Amino acid sequence: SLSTIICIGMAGSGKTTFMQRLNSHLRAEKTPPYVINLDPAVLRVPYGANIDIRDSIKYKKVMENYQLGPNGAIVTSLNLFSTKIDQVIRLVEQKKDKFQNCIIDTPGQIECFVWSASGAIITESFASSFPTVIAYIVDTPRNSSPTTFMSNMLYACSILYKTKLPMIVVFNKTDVCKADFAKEWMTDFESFQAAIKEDQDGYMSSLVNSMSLMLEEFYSQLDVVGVSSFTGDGFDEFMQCVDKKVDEYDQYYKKHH
Amino acid sequence: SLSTIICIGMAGSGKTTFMQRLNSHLRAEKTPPYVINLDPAVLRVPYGANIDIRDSIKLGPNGAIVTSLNLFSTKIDQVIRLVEQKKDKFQNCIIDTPGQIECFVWSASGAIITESFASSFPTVIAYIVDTPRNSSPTTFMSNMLYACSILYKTKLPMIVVFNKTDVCKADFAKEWMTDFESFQAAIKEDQDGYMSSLVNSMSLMLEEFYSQLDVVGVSSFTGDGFDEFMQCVDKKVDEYDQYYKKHHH
Ligand SMILES: Nc1nc2c(ncn2[C@@H]2O[C@H](COP(=O)(O)OP(=O)(O)O)[C@@H](O)[C@H]2O)c(=O)[nH]1
Ligand SMILES: Nc1nc2c(ncn2[C@@H]2O[C@H](COP(=O)(O)OP(=O)(O)O)[C@@H](O)[C@H]2O)c(=O)[nH]1
Ligand SMILES: [Mg+2]
Ligand SMILES: [Mg+2]
Repeated sequence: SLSTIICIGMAGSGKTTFMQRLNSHLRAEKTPPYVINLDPAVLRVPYGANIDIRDSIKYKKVMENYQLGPNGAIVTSLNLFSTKIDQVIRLVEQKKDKFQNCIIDTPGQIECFVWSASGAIITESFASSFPTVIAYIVDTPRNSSPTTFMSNMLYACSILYKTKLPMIVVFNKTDVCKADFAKEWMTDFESFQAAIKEDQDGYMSSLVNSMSLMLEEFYSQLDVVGVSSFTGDGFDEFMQCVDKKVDEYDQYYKKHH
Repeated sequence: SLSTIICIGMAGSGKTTFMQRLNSHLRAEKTPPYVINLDPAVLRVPYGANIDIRDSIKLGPNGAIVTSLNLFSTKIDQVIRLVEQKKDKFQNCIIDTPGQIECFVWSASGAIITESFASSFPTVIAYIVDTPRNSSPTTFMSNMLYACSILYKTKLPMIVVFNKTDVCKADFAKEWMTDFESFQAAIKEDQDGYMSSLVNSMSLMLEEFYSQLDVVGVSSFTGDGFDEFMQCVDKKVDEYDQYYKKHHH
């Protein structure tokens, strides 16, 4: 019965803080999740994790023993973990009627998780055993430039395609910067064309014009919410987007896994 | 035996000029193509077309274009059969499209037309890039994302064609696609902060996109680069057989 929520997003966008607040929110609803941390580099985890990659794998140690830098040691830790993925999935399976959701925190860097073989295997394993939803975390205060916003959205699209999972775009940190502008840009594309024309010269506008149709087709697939992981604002709405995406998953997405 | 080349690109990038030069180049190689024009809005066509959408077909701009495409797509079976009849008399079928790219690949009728050709012949997308306009790293990247979305939408092999190299050489772009750290450097210099950060993660994603493409620089004015383009076409026809034919029935 359990569904899996995988938090994915740019470093510093708030994945871990979002995870903490989601956890407290679900517990307050008397539906505490099963919590997994897959960031091997993190120093302390500000919530209780049921499975922590750092337990089986000592991140500094893999750095030293394998002689690689940050990105390498993160991906190596993920490889080692992915070795035990069958066991992990079975563990979650045992708990699948005791917990409404399994929620998963990922490495800080998005590409360490979705463009590594091992991260893709981990994701595929979860997708193949439970309804699984990608919560794509957006650092809202940093995406006010229309070109930055659009690049970020193209990236989310590529992730949507790569993972073949339903996506919820989560504009985080609304306590600093509200997400109205972005919702509008995704809803009324002529506003985005206006922002682009003002901000950027010429060809961009024209480019963005054709992309209007393409982007609209992307945005229709998404669910979209604004949250503050500091205040807990918007999380009820996120969980509604989760239930919707679990439904869609059943119909549309289950066939791909 | 014939393969189909569909020219797709931003308005003004040179699709029609590229078609003219490709036509003359192929005729010079004693392998004249079967020529199709699918731009209903064009005033004169600077080459001889075997099938012109304007013949059968005489809101606003994009509405009328898409409507013309609908009407045309009604006769797509006939069109395909016509090309099929000629498939051993012509080495290639080359296709010019509406000025606006979304009129053709994000309309139902344009998608049907493309699917029909993909289902009957090896079909390759020549994605035409207006090189002088894509010197800004962000503009270039947006354009490339767009090409990627097209690659996915059409499920066809893609050749990125940096056109107008007589005005602006395509070295910089080839470099950006080949050596990604150079692109990161161009972005860091040109743009602040979050965009650079963005472009870092995308490095892996974009590398995966670029590895699928073939890439050529041409001048449709001088004919420079077209031999190379046709080599890319042959390569893509091979790939099409193996990898792509399974996605089209
Ligand atoms: N104002 C505000 N700051 C946030 C929020 N979420 C995260 N942050 C801050 O952004 C930084 C990165 O957060 P973190 O949870 O570590 O992001 P992660 O790298 O994606 O896992 C931290 O200093 C957070 O306190 C939020 O909802 N509101
Ligand atoms: N220098 C140069 N200019 C070109 C080339 N190809 C096209 N052009 C110019 O760019 C425009 C081409 O428009 P066109 O071929 O109709 O683009 P379309 O809308 O995609 O069909 C014209 O102004 C041409 O003079 C080229 O290879 N070199
Ligand atoms: Mg974190
Ligand atoms: Mg034209």
